[PDB]
Amino acid sequence: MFMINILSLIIPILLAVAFLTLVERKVLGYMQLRKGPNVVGPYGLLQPIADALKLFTKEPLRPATSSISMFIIAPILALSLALTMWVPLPMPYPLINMNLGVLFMLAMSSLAVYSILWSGWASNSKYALIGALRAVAQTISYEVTLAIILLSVLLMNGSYTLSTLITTQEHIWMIFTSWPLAMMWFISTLAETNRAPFDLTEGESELVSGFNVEYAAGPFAMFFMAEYANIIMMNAFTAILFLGASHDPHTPELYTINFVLKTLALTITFLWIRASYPRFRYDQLMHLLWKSFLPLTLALCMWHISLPIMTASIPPQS
Amino acid sequence: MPLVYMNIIMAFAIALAGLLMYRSHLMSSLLCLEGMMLSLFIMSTLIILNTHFTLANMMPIILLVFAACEAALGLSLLVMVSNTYGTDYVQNLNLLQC
Amino acid sequence: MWFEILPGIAVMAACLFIPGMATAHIHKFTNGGKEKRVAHFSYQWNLMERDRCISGVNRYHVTKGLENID
Amino acid sequence: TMYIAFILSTIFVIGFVGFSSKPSPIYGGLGLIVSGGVGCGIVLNFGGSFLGLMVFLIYLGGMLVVFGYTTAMATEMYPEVWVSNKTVFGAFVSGLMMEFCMVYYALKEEEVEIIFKFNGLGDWVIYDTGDSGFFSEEAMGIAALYSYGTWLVIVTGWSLLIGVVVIMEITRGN
Amino acid sequence: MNPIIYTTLIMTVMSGTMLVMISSHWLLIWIGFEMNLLAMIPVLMKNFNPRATEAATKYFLTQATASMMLMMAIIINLLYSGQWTITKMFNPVAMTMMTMALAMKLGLSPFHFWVPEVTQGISLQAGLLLLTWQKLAPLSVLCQISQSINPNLMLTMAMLSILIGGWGGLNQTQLRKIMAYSSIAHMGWMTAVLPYNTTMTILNLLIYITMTLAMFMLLIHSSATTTLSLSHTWNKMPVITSLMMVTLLSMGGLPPLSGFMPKWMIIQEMTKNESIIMPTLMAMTALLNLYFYMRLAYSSSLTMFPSTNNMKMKWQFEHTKQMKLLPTMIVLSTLVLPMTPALSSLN
Amino acid sequence: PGIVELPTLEDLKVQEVKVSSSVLKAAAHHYGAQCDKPNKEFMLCRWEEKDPRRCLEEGKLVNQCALDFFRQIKRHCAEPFTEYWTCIDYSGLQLFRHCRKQQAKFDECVLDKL
Amino acid sequence: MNIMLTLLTNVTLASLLVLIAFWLPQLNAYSEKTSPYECGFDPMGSARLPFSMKFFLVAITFLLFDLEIALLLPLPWASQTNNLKTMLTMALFLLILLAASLAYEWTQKGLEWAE
Amino acid sequence: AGRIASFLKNAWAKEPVLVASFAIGGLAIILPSLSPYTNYAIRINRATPYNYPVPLRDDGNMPDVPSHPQDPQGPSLEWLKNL
Ligand SMILES: CCCCCCCCCCCCCCCCCC(=O)OC[C@H](COP(=O)([O-])OCC[N+](C)(C)C)OC(=O)CCCCCCCCCCCCCCCCC
Ligand SMILES: CCCCCCCCCCCCCCCCCC(=O)OC[C@H](COP(=O)([O-])OCC[N+](C)(C)C)OC(=O)CCCCCCCCCCCCCCCCC
Ligand SMILES: CCCCCCCCCCCCCCCCCC(=O)OC[C@H](COP(=O)([O-])OCC[N+](C)(C)C)OC(=O)CCCCCCCCCCCCCCCCC
Ligand SMILES: CCCCCCCC/C=C/CCCCCCCC(=O)OC[C@H](COP(=O)(O)OCCN)OC(=O)CCCCCCC/C=C/CCCCCCCC
Ligand SMILES: CCCCCCCCCCCCCCCCCC(=O)OC[C@H](COP(=O)(O)OCCN)OC(=O)CCCCCCCCCCCCCCCCC
Repeated sequence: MFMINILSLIIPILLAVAFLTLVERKVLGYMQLRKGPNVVGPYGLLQPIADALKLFTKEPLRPATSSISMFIIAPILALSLALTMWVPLPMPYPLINMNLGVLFMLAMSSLAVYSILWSGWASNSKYALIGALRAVAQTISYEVTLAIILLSVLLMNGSYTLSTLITTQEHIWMIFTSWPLAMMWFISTLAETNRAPFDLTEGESELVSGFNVEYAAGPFAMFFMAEYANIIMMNAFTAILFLGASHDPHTPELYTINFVLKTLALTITFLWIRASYPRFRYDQLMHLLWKSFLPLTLALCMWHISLPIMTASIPPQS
Repeated sequence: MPLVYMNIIMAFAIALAGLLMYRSHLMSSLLCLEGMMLSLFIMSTLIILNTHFTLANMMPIILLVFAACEAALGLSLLVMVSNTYGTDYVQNLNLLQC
Repeated sequence: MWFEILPGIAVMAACLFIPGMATAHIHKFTNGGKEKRVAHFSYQWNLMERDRCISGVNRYHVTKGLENID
Repeated sequence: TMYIAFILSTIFVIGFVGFSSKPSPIYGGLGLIVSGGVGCGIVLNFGGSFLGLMVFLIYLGGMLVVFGYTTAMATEMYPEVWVSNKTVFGAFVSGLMMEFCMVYYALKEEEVEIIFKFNGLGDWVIYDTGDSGFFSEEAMGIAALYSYGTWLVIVTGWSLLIGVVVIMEITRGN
Repeated sequence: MNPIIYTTLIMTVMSGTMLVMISSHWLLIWIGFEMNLLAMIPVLMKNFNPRATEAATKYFLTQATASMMLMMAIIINLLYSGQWTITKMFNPVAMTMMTMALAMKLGLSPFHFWVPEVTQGISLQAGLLLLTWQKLAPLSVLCQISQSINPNLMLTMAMLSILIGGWGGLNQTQLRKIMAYSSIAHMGWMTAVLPYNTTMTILNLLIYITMTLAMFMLLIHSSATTTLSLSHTWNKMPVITSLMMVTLLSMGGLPPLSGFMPKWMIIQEMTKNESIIMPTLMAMTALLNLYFYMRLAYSSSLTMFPSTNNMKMKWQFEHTKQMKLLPTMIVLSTLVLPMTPALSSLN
Repeated sequence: PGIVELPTLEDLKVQEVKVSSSVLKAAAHHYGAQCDKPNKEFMLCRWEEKDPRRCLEEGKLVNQCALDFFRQIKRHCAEPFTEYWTCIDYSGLQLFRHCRKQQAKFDECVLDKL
Repeated sequence: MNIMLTLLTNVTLASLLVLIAFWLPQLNAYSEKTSPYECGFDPMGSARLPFSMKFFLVAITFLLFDLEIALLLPLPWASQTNNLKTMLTMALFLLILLAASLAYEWTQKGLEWAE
Repeated sequence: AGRIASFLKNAWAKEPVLVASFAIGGLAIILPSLSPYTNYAIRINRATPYNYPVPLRDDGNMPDVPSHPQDPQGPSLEWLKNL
């Protein structure tokens, strides 16, 4: 029955990823005064299916200069970690209920970094190497800021358990409590998922497709699926962390509907941002986090350590 | 003593023998140095968790902190050596003799 | 017009409904129609083990009461 | 029993054999990452979830810098892999053979090394029967770093600040 | 390097050593060693050149390896006893690891090569600090754990140190490498007496530190780093050469100078424990150190080497900076033999 | 060295309290208030003797008090108690916060009947 | 156990996708198709040559600050102690020293990329 | 004072992020020492029963130790009840 639950967590996520690709194309089209896909199926509903079939029936090639073992492992690692990030999320009941559900997320994201590095290095091309090193710098900056912000917000919670996050947000929203950390968290999640204005690992204008320039057919589709799954997962985590839905134990479908609606709102906001803004320079991205976010993040961490003590509102440990 | 402790001590010995046997790169020896502290961390936490030494649980964290300080120091020295000689090879550190 | 985006969002939402509802239904199915027991600590785990022992069917969710004490 | 801790310890030793055979810093980092994750698993089984996740996260962050440094400082035309070189393959095979020999001897009989005496039995056997209640002993002991261990915080913070000063000073040049 | 940063790094080195000396916890002792090394690397690299960078790299590698072995010994001891306090170690394997690590830190043979290499790499001030303070800390740890030291291992490493120091110093012609090999030999003497009387170890440490400070400060005053550079000092300041000659005689262990007191006390103390072959071999091997000290004394003071023509301008000018406590170090390193029974105060 | 002494299986026998954790948690405050004295005696014995074998009779008395308390509840307030612990048993964490009405009914029943 | 099964399932699904990708389609390989990509012309050098990193100091500072945040992570449990004043003092001490490190590097120009 | 005002106005026009950071940090350092609820937080932490309250052996000379949990003697959490 647990295997059935694993399948029920995996397959709908992949389907949601395909239709997120469709939704992004259509949303960008309408924000750019176009229409987007509306020919392949009714309102372009079969477009993700057509693209997936085409990619997995096209020929994948291994470059003559590539290191084949880590050329293959990198998409496997990316997609496996993308599917793994979903197991501790409470919707409202996690598939795997972890005592430290947040540190697991941080560790698995830090591991999922290395798929980009190894795919860029194993490809043995200059554009791939440049994309890999852009990933290195991006991870430096966003990682330090993300860890401090998570520490502060979960300090308002009492523990690292996401069900406890639901219980904490029973009455109001953590975004009402801590909106500055919410803004910096949203920007950091953009940088972490490599979304515009921070899509520097795969920057088409500067690098020809960045780190996955040498990838074709199926192995490219795996990177695409992993990236979009990470987008949805990070928005789901943000919704759980800052926009806490009401939970009724006898009818848990209401929490699921609220959670899905909030997640979709955040994902569509990601697409909106991509349509609206230019692209950063990765040195300016590093200088943004360290010279702007890190001081405010440290000050807010001090503030959110002191605030429960000075007001006698320290959360319960369990 | 369980076989787990034997394996952890064996990993430490392997990482120590790796450090003491340079090949060409200074970076590989630094990685061997980082493995030794990882094995030390694992051994210490296995010993502490088994014995319920509650106040000693913070010791592996301090161990990690000073591992980080050592790694930072080694990387700084490596960049200086590479700036001087063009490569991180240990054969270039031969100006001084015994 | 802009409402032609909605069917794709509807499909994506329907896909995101499946995991949570499926997990809730499977939790209730394998725990006798009740919430799956959360055991974050040794005390809660020991309570679950004692419930398994007293049930007589090697299942913690089979709850026994006054009709069982007498 | 399931020997999960023993299997994980063996994988830990294998990763150490890899990065100590030292193919090239890319694959050395790969082996070190594998060993870090496997050690996280070992200590998760033994009880310390925070310690496992923390060491895994710290080594994931540390090896990210090592990749960027070996791309810049420690790279050559044809990076060496385990089968690419005779010395690297020889050392890797020697380490694997030594691990296999010691594992086999320990499983077949209570192996006393020339250094320590080891008994081949249950890692589950060595565990303790007692339990805590409504708190994690590991979490409380780690959180005692701020109530207790004021001296440790002071020396650690001083060391980190001086470490920043040192790395800035070493790389000054001129 | 900024003067403020330099003095804060010196204070951090001293703080690490003091933490090692005052701690009662093995973790805190390890932390002190780590802090000392971390703040000590930039001091070696203070004057940037490839030789300084190489010396700092070699010193870092050796000290990191030694600290790793020390922590392994600490953890092994904790495994078999559950004790974090620094006392007699409860495992012979842990004790052997600890002895190897502390010997590698001190430069006892066969862990000595880094000593001449690093000392030649770094400047005179950095070498002075290195020898003095970085011998000061591990010896305190060894004195604390002396009652579990393996006499065979300790005495083997001590005799190896004495022999290696004598021979290397015989070959060397650079002043810093001469000082390094002399340091190796003196560490040999101290650790030879260590398993019998830590008081005699401390006495030898103090006398060695005084003689080394006087010698290094005389070299700094004369700005001489080679034999031939030091051969010009008689034509600029003949007093410094004479003081250096008396200090060299003291270091060689000639009576009635202060260098005879540690050798005398150590020979006596080891003889009390029915050791005769070891003190006799140690006393005979010091003749090598005396030989290369005397070779250095011939070039600088007892003979007048040729000089150059710009020495006249050097005559016209005067030395500006004043060494702190140089006269006191000169006197203490040569004339305190009649004050020997104060080692009881040292006790 | 010596041979450990173990109580026989005959004197380890006692009437077990075969209710579930939800049932126990529902009647936990009233149980702690009513059967305080035997439990405190047993806990003092356990902490002073530091030996399971030296406090077996106190354990028997603890079980006897628990059974008497539950029989007394079963004789008077069986239905409100069943509703209350049925409400508690649903929660995965067994929360008191979600069953305040049933708790109120049970507290009213035991305040009047007992 | 369940987490191991989940990891195995994810890895197996990804590996099956790779296997289908590399074995289902028709393959035609020749030396020109598999050559490295550099916008239509041949690469002058090699992609394995050293690649200068202009932010080498920020990486070392990242290592140190990463372990600072490792120290800071157990704060949620530290707030349950009776020694609230000591806990608050030490937490603020660590954060202030982290801020001091950032300020020192910023003013000494450690955050500026090499030219 | 005028120099202080000029410096603050310049910083607020050039580095509002740094001005906000220092203001938040300074308030975080200072406010807990002035808040009357720090002692309440300490008391709430002390009032949490993590482990079992082992009873004392009655010597007959313990008038402040209750014989029953519901006896008037012993600590009271009525302050926390209305808080
Ligand atoms: C049957 C499966 C066979 C294959 C298994 C393969 C496993 C490989 C990884 C080994 C290490 C992780 C598992 C350790 C054993 C179980 C630990 C355990 O009990 O955890 C419970 C704990 C429970 O969480 P907790 O912290 O809440 O626990 C306390 C609460 N109680 C006690 C009530 C449960 O799980 C975790 O904490 C999750 C941590 C997962 C850490 C994973 C680290 C390694 C990641 C490797 C990623 C590889 C990706 C794929 C790469 C492919 C490349 C080609
Ligand atoms: C400087 C400005 C700072 C602004 C900080 C606040 C930013 C808020 C950003 C919200 C983004 C929402 C994205 C997802 C949208 C989901 C829509 C949805 O399902 O809504 C139905 C949902 C209902 O589903 P629900 O169950 O999740 O909502 C209640 C959730 N509980 C009670 C569990 C916390 O929300 C509502 O209908 C009410 C929302 C507010 C709930 C909090 C209590 C009331 C607070 C009132 C005072 C507000 C003061 C500030 C107002 C002005 C701010 C500028
Ligand atoms: C969406 C993500 C997952 C994707 C999974 C797969 C999606 C696609 C499913 C339908 C595929 C239909 C077959 C396409 C095969 C490639 C076509 C091709 O190469 O044609 C040229 C070649 C032409 O061969 P030829 O012999 O004429 O050519 C000789 C070579 N030249 C060109 C030089 C003259 O076609 C074949 O070789 C035909 C092989 C058999 C085709 C049918 C077998 C596959 C059946 C698939 C059923 C589904 C289950 C199994 C597949 C995996 C999924 C679980
Ligand atoms: C805690 C710091 C003191 C530690 C001293 C260690 C030895 C010295 C080594 C340096 C470490 C500290 C260096 C930090 C200051 C160096 C940077 C500097 O010089 O300027 C600071 C810079 C000033 O800007 P300008 O110089 O004008 O440059 C802009 C030009 N347009 O900004 C600062 O002042 C930041 C200083 C540190 C920020 C934190 C302030 C700490 C105040 C809180 C009290 C700390 C008490 C510690 C106990 C805490 C108890 C809760
Ligand atoms: C407790 C700390 C002890 C050490 C302190 C050393 C400080 C001075 C270091 C520099 C070298 C010695 C001084 C040489 C002259 C320097 C230039 C000069 O003209 O100095 C004038 C100075 C006048 O003395 P003044 O400074 O007024 O005395 C202290 C007042 N608070 O003239 C003098 O001070 C000259 C006399 C100096 C004191 C004699 C030397 C040290 C005596 C130590 C006695 C114990 C013996 C063992 C010593 C072991 C090593 C310390």
